Amino acid sequence: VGSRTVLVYMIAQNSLAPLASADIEEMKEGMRQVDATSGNLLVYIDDYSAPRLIRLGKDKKGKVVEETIENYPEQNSADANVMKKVISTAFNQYKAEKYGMVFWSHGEGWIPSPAKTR
Amino acid sequence: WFGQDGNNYMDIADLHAALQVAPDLDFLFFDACFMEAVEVAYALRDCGSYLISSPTEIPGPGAPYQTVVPAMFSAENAALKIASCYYDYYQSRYDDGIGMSNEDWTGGVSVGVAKMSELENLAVATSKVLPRYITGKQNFDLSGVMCYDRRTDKQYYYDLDRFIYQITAGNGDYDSWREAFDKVMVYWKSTPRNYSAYAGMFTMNQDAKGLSTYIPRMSAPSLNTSYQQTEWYKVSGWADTGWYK
Ligand SMILES: [Cl-]
Ligand code: NA
Ligand code: NA
Ligand code: NA
Ligand code: NA
Ligand code: NA
Ligand code: NA
Ligand code: NA
Ligand code: NA
Repeated sequence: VGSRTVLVYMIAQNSLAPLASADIEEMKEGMRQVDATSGNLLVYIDDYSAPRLIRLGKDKKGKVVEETIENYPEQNSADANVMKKVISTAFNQYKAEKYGMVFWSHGEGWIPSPAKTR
Repeated sequence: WFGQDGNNYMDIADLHAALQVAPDLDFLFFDACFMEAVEVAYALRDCGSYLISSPTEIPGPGAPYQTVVPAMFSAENAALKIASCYYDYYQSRYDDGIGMSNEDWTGGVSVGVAKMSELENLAVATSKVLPRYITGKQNFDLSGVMCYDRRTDKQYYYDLDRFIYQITAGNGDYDSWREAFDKVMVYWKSTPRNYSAYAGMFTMNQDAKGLSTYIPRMSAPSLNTSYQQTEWYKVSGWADTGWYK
């Protein structure tokens, strides 16, 4: 089948929010030279507005278009069960031969969270 | 940790727990800072085949998704193509940080790809080294060991290979360990220097291999304690060093 599904997980509710738009637009542009019948680029984006899971498919004219898969209430996208739900929705709806995931946010290696409850 | 949602940050353990509902991934691409760490690679070794990120800071504009997206949908070797695309873009515009900005990134970049399946072999290899060459509890002489962390009040991430080289003085035990490590980093490219939002342009040592590690320090006992929570700690041999035994 040669198909592949990639979920891009953007925890953008931070200082990187103004930069999220450019990347998503770059994804559409890059999606142009991608076979959108077998390749599935799904995007979870949680910026300064409500979270949303979309798909960067092509219309019947070949133009890259955003396809809403699911809208979410405001939520902590850095929560495991929230990520689980998005991951589940993303890959179960778009099974493929191969898979990949992109992690888009701030990073600090293995370091524990600076904010914990007890 | 990874990800910041307001005042929330996802611990690596929680991230791993979340990725269990995911199918096995060809690649885990972290377009995020400091994620190319041995501790993250090991913790997520069962989630995918390849870990793609930087051991140091990632440029604000991140990946050139106009070329990275096609790289992600390659027939095979997507992980390598993702990394090479990421690197080639910033190396083409590299001008040693002259006129540096988000809209015109001349500060370059560094990208590594780690083979996850070799992380267990690496932990075994490392366990043969650490207790044997770290018998006491004392700050290390880390000159010459590339530090990916340019925040002098933190300095979290050092190059794993250069650290093992330091403590073994590059002897025969290093060569043995080096054999196991060679199977891990399948890609590592960097401009002569990278940009730090904390320190500015900094030199990337030519002998760095692109995978970071933590190193205990007298100044941060709480963080030394936190490191005992990582799964890499439990299998790396650190528990049997003079720092923890
Ligand atoms: Cl250094
Ligand atoms: Na939001
Ligand atoms: Na949120
Ligand atoms: Na790192
Ligand atoms: Na970008
Ligand atoms: Na550059
Ligand atoms: Na070095
Ligand atoms: Na190995
Ligand atoms: Na280590």
